[PDB]
Amino acid sequence: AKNTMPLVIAYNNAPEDDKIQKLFYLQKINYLLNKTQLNDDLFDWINDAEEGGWLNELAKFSINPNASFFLKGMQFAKAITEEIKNKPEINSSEVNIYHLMQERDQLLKEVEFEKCATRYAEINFLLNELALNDKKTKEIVERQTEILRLVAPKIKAIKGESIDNLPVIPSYKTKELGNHVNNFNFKFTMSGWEAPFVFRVEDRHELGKEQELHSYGVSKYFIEDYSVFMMRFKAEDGSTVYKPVILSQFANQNNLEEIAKQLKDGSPKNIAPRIGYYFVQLTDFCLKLIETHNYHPDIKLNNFLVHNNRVLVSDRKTFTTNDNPLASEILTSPLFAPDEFLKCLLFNKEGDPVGYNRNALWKRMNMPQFMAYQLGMALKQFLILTQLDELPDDFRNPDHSAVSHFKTPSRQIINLSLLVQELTRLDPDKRMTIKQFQTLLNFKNLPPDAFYQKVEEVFPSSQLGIAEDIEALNKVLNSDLKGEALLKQANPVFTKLSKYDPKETRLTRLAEKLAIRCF
Amino acid sequence: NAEATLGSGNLRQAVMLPEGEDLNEWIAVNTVDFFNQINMLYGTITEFCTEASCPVMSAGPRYEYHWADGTNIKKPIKCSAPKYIDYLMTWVQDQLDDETLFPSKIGVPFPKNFMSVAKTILKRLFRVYAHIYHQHFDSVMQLQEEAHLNTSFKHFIFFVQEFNLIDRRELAPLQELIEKLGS
Ligand SMILES: [Zn+2]
Repeated sequence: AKNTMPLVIAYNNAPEDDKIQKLFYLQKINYLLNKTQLNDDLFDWINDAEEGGWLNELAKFSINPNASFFLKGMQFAKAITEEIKNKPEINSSEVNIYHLMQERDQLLKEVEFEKCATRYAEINFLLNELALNDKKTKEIVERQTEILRLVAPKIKAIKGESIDNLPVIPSYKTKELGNHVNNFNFKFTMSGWEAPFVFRVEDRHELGKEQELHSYGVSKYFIEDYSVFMMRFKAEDGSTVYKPVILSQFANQNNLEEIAKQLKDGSPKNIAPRIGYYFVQLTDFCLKLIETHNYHPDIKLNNFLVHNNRVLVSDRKTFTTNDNPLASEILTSPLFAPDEFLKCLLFNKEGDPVGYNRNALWKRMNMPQFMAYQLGMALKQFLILTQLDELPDDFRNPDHSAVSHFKTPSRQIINLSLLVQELTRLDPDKRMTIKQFQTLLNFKNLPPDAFYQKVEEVFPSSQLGIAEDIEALNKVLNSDLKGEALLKQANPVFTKLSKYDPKETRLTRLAEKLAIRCF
Repeated sequence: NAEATLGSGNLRQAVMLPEGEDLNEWIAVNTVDFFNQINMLYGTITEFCTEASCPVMSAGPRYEYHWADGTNIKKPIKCSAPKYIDYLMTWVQDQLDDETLFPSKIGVPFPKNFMSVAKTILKRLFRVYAHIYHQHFDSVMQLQEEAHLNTSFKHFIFFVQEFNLIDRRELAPLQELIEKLGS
C-alpha cells in the first residue's frame, strides 16, 4: 500500500542531534514494511543501497536488513543506547525479555514519538543490558551475528537471481509426495559449523503475524531463523509475486509422525514414556499459543518438526487470531478435523471436500475446543502408528479406541487411550480441555481404575449431563449381590445406555465394569 | 529466569504410592518412565558433550564419576562423559528389557534383589542430570528447554525423595537446586 511516507518525512525533519528519534522512525518504518504487501516499486525501495536509500541508512546504524526479527530488534537496541544520556535503574534478573518486546512493538504499531520517547529508550536500554550481561541472551546474539556474516554472499546471490530465472513453486496439500525442489532450498554446511543449514520459501505475501509471534514466549517452539527477507518469484500467471525467504537449520529428525513409526520396532515399555516426553511439548506449545490470543487450526503429527529430540513448528502460515472463525476462514486437514468443521463442507464420491454448504455462512468454530480435538487425534495417530504400519480405515470412528489396536496394552496405553476419547467428544463444550489434559499426563502411571477416578476429579461426569445414569450404574455395583441375581437388577440400566445417539464413553466403559460382575 | 517449570498436575501427588499398589511395581513403572526422559533430554545436547569438552565424566570439578563394571572385575573406570553416559544408557535399557528383573507379564514376580537393582539404576540416572546441569546448562538455555529439564528433574527427584532411593551424599552435587524446588 506504500504507507511509510509520513514516517520518512518525520525522520528527515528530525534534528541531526536527536538520534533516538531517528532510530525510532527507522524501527517504526521497519515494523510497517513487515505488515505491507510489496509491489514492484516498493521492492526497489527497500533494496536501495545508494545514498538516500533504506539499506544505506540502516548500514549507518549497523542494522542488518536481512536479520531475524529478534536480532534486528537487538541491533536497534544496541544503536539506541549508544545515544542514551539518561541511564535507567538497571536490574537484569527482574526483567522479562518477551514483555519488553511486546511493549516496544505496541509503541511502534500505533504510538507517536512525543508520547513514548522516554519509555521507548528505556525499554531498548534494558534489551541491550541483557545482550551484554545475560549469558543466554549474549550467546544467542553472538551465534546469529556470526551466521549472518557467513551467509552474506548467499543472500546477495539469491537476491541477484535473474528476473527471468526465478523459481516457480506449484502448490499442493499433500505431504506424502515430499518437499518441492527449487534453487534456494538445498542443504549446505558452512565454515566450521556442524549442522547443515537450509533456506525455505514460505507461501505468503507479508509477515504481519510472524512479527507479532516472535515477541511471545510461544516462540520457543519455533525453528530458530537466522535471516528474513522478501524475494521476487514467478507464478503460473507469469506475474512477479513476492514471498519471504527464510534461513534456518535443517531439522535432523523429520517430524512427529515418522518418530511414532520408528517406535514400532523398538522396546514396547518405551512407547508411553516417550509419548509423554513429546506431548508435554505439544501441550505447552498449545497453551502458550492460546495465551497470545492465537490458535492453530492444522494440528497434526507431520506438521511438527523434531530436531535434537525437540518438537518444533515452522509452518505458521495457518495461525489465526480469531477464536471464533467461520469454517471458510481457517485452513485445516479433513482427516483430523472435528465434526463441527466437517459439517460445513460438501463431499463427492469416496468423500473428498469440494466446497462449502450453507452452514459455512454462519457456523463458527471454538478454536480452543477445536485444538483440543485435534490434539486428541494426534495422540490417537501416535498411539496407533507404534502398532500398525498404516492408519486403519476406522481411524475417525470414536467407538474404536487407540487401545483396541494393541495386542498387549499396558496400563499407560489404557490411560492415554482414555484421554483420546475425552478430548475427541462430539459436543465441543464437553471435550476435555488442553489444560485438564496437561494436569492428567503426569498421572498416566496410575492403575487404570485409580487413573479413571483422577479424571472424574479433574472433569466431573455431572458436567457431561450423564450424572443420572452414573449413579444408577453404581446403585447396582455398590450392592453386594452378584451373579445372575445382579443382572436382573442390572438390566433396566443396560436399556437406557442402548438408546444414546452417540455412545458416551464414560458410561459405555463403566457399564463394562458392571457386566463383569453379573457374568 | 532459568528456574522456570512447566504446567502440570501436582508432582508430589503424582509420585505417591497409589492405594493397594505393590511398591515394587510402583518403582518399576516410574523407573522406566524416568530413564526415557533423561535419555531423551541427554539426546538434545549430545552434540555439545564431546571428548574435548568432557574428558572426565563429572558433575563439576569436585564430583568426578567412575564407572563400576557389572561383568568385568576391575577397578572402576575413569572415562569421558560421552563414553560414560552411552555406556550407561545401553546398560539401563538392558535391565528394563529383561523380563527376569522388570516383569511385564502378570504371573511373573519381581526378584528378591529388585530393589538394589532399581536403586543402582536410579543412582546412575541422577548422574546424567548432574552432568547436564553443571557442564551443559548453557546449551540447555540456547535450546530454550530450561523449563522442560527442570520439570523432569523435579518429577524425578520428588519420586526419589518420596521413597528415599538415593543417598543424600550422592545427591550432594545438586543439593542447592533440590531444596530450591521442594519449597
Ligand atoms: Zn558433557
